[PDB]
Amino acid sequence: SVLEDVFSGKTRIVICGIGNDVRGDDAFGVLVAERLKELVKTPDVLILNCGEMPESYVGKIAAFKPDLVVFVDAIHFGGEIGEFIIADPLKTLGEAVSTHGLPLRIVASYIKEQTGSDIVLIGCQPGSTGLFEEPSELIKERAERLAELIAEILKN
Repeated sequence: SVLEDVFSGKTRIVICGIGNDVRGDDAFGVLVAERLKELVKTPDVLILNCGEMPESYVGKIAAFKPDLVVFVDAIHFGGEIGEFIIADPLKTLGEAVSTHGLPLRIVASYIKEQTGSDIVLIGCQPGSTGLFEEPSELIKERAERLAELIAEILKN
């Protein structure tokens, strides 16, 4: 799978879940991170719940000496709800996108400069991001599915 390719050759891995667990389908990334914490025990892998502030974890990420850093987030990319995307968060997208807060590109560029790590973003298309909403059943299922796919790669 393309996922497997992402992880291939990479020994030390940091997986960073981004999201908000009370903002409907925006819970996606934190759901993934929390589920991975239950499924992955190896000393070569660090799982972080970054909430909405991955920039606050750059120190700890760099100190882990990663080969690969994987950000996991709900991403609006015009897909069907629940659809996955694998993207390069270092890439400059231009004016067609506007950036909420500190863009992930800046975070990822700093981490890669500091460590030499590859960086990847795995996104899932959300369908509803209302404040004080539970995630949809579909997004919960997609988070559980991605955590399983990643754990089966990592255990392996």
